[PDB]
This record gives sequence, structure tokens and C-alpha cells, in this order.
Amino acid sequence: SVQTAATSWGTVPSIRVYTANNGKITERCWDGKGWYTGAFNEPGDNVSVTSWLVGSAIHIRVYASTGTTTTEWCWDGNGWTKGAYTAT
Amino acid sequence: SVQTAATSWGTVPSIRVYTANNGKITERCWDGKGWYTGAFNEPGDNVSVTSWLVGSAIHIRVYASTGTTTTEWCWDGNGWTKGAYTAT
Amino acid sequence: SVQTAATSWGTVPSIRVYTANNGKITERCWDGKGWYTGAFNEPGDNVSVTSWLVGSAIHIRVYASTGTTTTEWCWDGNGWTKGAYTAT
Ligand SMILES: OC[C@@]1(O)OC[C@@H](O)[C@@H](O)[C@@H]1O
Ligand SMILES: OC[C@@]1(O)OC[C@@H](O)[C@@H](O)[C@@H]1O
Ligand SMILES: OC[C@@]1(O)OC[C@@H](O)[C@@H](O)[C@@H]1O
Ligand SMILES: OC[C@@]1(O)OC[C@@H](O)[C@@H](O)[C@@H]1O
Ligand SMILES: OC[C@@]1(O)OC[C@@H](O)[C@@H](O)[C@@H]1O
Ligand SMILES: OC[C@@]1(O)OC[C@@H](O)[C@@H](O)[C@@H]1O
Ligand code: NA
Ligand code: NA
Ligand code: NA
Repeated sequence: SVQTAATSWGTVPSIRVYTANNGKITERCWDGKGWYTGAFNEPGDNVSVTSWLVGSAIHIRVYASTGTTTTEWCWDGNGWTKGAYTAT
Repeated sequence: SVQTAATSWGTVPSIRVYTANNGKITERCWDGKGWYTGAFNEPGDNVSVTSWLVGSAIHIRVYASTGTTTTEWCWDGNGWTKGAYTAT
Repeated sequence: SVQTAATSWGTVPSIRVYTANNGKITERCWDGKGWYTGAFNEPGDNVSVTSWLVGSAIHIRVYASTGTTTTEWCWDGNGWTKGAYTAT
């Protein structure tokens, strides 16, 4: 089936749910006023996520895997880019 | 194999582990005095979870997927019910 | 594909990413100064993780599944050992 990963922050809360579906990962977002589609859209058959909230900043790391290759995607307030994570 | 998702809260801690096994998701609970089977029992081949603790209340969201359909299940102090989450 | 699970703590942060790959789970670690391979290495086709930081101590629980058997692995400051978790 499709595979999901979820994270949340604050007291509203904000929630992000990532779904790997047919080789593509997309993102659904809740910030207290309805679900919507987020900016994250990257290839992958499997996804995990962690996040940490510091002051006014959310930091999100999404680990997207295809075959044996895992790419880390980073949100630090200014869009998604690949992070330095490698498998070894 | 079976697929799991885990969350925890507080300092005891309380832990919840969800297992998707043969199309069914069940829940195991730890609150500091042994593991036991929780109330959550719903269909699904894949599961993710997030939770947030506010004051005296734990809020849990479990994302259960079968095929391309994902159902959000909500714990907000009074049993599990379906939440408003949709895939798009 | 390979399957991952991730957790993080503090403000640096520390991040741990577990990868189930070809029946083996390994661990990659970030503590603010580069990624490295952690001590965790155990069998499994699926992995989930949760952690909680209390005072100066991180507690990590990794749920490793092969077939219908799930083993809980515990980090409480002194290496990884099997925990009391059972499926029922
Ligand atoms: O619009 C909300 C948003 O900016 O929140 C932070 C990230 O989850 C982004 O992908 C997302 O688009
Ligand atoms: O600021 C981005 C970054 O340094 O954040 C910490 C880790 O996620 C790294 O892999 C990543 O490159
Ligand atoms: O008995 C403990 C319990 O009420 O804790 C909150 C939820 O995890 C429930 O499914 C569970 O049954
Ligand atoms: O109180 C339930 C609810 O509003 O909580 C926030 C989100 O999980 C929603 O999808 C859900 O319907
Ligand atoms: O070296 C860092 C380390 O000790 O951090 C705690 C655990 O994640 C361990 O597996 C890991 O080796
Ligand atoms: O100290 C280890 C332990 O008691 O921690 C809480 C739970 O993870 C238990 O299954 C585990 O045996
Ligand atoms: Na992944
Ligand atoms: Na799911
Ligand atoms: Na598992």
C-alpha cells in the first residue's frame, strides 16, 4: 500500500503527513484551519520524518528512499533542499 | 514483515506502538507498569503516528493506509474516531 | 526499497536515522559535526523508533520486525539491549 510518515509541532498543532505512493512522495499539511497540499514533492518509495521546533523556526528532515539510496530533504524556513546525510 | 510505528510522551514515559500485520493495525501500550493491548484496532497495511501532549491531554493521530486510501484516526481523550484528513 | 525511521532531540539537534536494508538494521548519527555510523546493528526488515530526552539522558526505543516477530531494542545510556516489549 501507500506508506506514510507524520510529525507535529506546537499546540495547535501543525501536522505534516508525507505519503510515498507509486514512487512519489507528497506532503499534506494542517496548521489548524484545514488540510492542504504542501510544497514537498520528491521521488521515493519509502519516507520517514523528524522535526524540531526552536524559537520561531521549525526544522524538518524527510528521509526519502528508492532502492538502496536515501536522500535527506531539509526544511529550515526557506524551501526544501538536499541535506548532507549519506547512508555510510 | 509486519510494520510498526511508535510514539511516546512524558517522562515515565507512556509509549504506544502500532503494528500493521496482515491488513490489521493493533496497539500496544506502556505507561510504566507493563505492556498491554490498547483500544485501537482498525484495518490497514501501513501505519504512522504522531502525538502531542498539552496540559493533561494526549492527542494522538494514527494514519492507517490500505491501497491508496489513508484514514486518520484521532485520540483526544475519548476513544478513537476518524479525522478530517484526506490525501488531497 | 530500504525503509527508514528517524528521531531527534535537543536544539543542535542530535538525529538518529535507522535503515532496514536487506534484513539488517543499521544506524546513522548526527550530533552537529557530521554523520557517522552508530553502534546499533540488529536484524530486521522493518524499523520504527521513538525517543525521549530527560535531563542529561536520551532514551531510545527501536522496534525491529522480521516476519511477525518484533523486538524492542533499548538505549538508556549504556548500549543496546532487548526490552520487555512483546506483541501481545
Ligand atoms: O505551506 C506550508 C509549508 O510551507 O510548511 C512548511 C513545509 O511543510 C512546506 O513544505 C509547506 O509548504
Ligand atoms: O542545515 C542542514 C543540515 O546541516 O542539517 C543537519 C543535518 O540534517 C545535515 O545532514 C544537513 O545538511
Ligand atoms: O488504555 C490506554 C489507552 O486508553 O491510552 C490511550 C490510547 O492509546 C488508547 O487506545 C488506549 O487504550
Ligand atoms: O479534532 C480532530 C481534528 O480536527 O484534529 C486535527 C486534525 O487531525 C484533523 O484532521 C482532525 O479532524
Ligand atoms: O555514538 C553515538 C551513540 O552512542 O549515540 C547513542 C546511540 O544512538 C548509539 O547507538 C550511538 O552509537
Ligand atoms: O528500561 C527498559 C524498559 O523498561 O523501558 C520501558 C519499555 O521500553 C520496556 O519495554 C523496557 O523493558
Ligand atoms: Na526512507
Ligand atoms: Na499509513
Ligand atoms: Na518494526
